[PDB]
Amino acid sequence: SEVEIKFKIKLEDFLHTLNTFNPEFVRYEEQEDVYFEVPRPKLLRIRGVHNLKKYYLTFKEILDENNEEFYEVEFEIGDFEKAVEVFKRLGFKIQATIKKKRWVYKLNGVTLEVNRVEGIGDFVDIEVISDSPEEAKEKIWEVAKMLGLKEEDVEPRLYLELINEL
Amino acid sequence: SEVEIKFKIKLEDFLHTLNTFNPEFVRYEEQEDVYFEVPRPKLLRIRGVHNLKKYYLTFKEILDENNEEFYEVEFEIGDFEKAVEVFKRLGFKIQATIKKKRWVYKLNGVTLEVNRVEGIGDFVDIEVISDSPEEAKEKIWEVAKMLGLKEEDVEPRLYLELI
Ligand SMILES: [Pt+2]
Repeated sequence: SEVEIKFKIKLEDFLHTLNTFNPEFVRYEEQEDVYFEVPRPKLLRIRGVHNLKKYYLTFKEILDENNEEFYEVEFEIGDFEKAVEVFKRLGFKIQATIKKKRWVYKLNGVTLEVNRVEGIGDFVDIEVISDSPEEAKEKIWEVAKMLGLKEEDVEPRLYLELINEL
Repeated sequence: SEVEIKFKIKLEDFLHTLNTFNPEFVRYEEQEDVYFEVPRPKLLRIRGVHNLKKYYLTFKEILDENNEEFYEVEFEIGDFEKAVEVFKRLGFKIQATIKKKRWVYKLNGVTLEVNRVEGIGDFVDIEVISDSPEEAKEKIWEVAKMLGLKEEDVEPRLYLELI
């Protein structure tokens, strides 16, 4: 039960704003995400993290039209390419491939995921893992307003949707 | 690129017989294999090796008529139950759960997998990873004859079918 809101940013401006509140740095990932076509509201992707030599298989159910609410199951895998192969051979089509750099920062009960996404742009995802969407969204909006972010900065589309449109 | 012949055995007899030839030891595995329904000639399972705390996803494609040649793609996964959950949520159906105890050896350039399969019986798989079915099939039969295994011992049906 992830609650999440995504904001368009200019990474440069935003890293000043962020250093001002100087949050805890968690981790850095150079990610390659391969999405496979599945009926909505499902998502299926294999992620490779080049810099860490880690790989993941992720399944999500999108739980609302906003794309702010997700059920997720994920686990590590030993081999990126073999997983992609298996799914191809199972007759799944590759819907999109997405490259991005991501810095994860933490505050009290909130995660900030600063994303630089090849061919699309820069975004911050403000996330809370909660069993209560309303309270979660309030925390996220408090953080966003603290960082000078507006409703007009909200990106409602999935990166998958943005790459396909782009 | 895998060639594999499966034989019915009695576990202890075969192990005694096998040991007279000084096989190399590899490992012992307590396995649980969950098969999902996929179309022919494919196989898809998630394997849990409880005693080693290792979990795998294994895809296989049967390349011949007698279930003896397979193209296999497999890799480790970090969570057995989550992998089962993902495949269920993608709409795959569990076809069977197979629990077995397995003793792995290498002998004369083949691999032997001695299995006690729960609710089914004991078998040995003799296999070589190679790109030459006819030659690999003869190298297996060489070892198999030597271990006293005959044509009537051969089990051509998959554990999945044998339920
Ligand atoms: Pt021999």
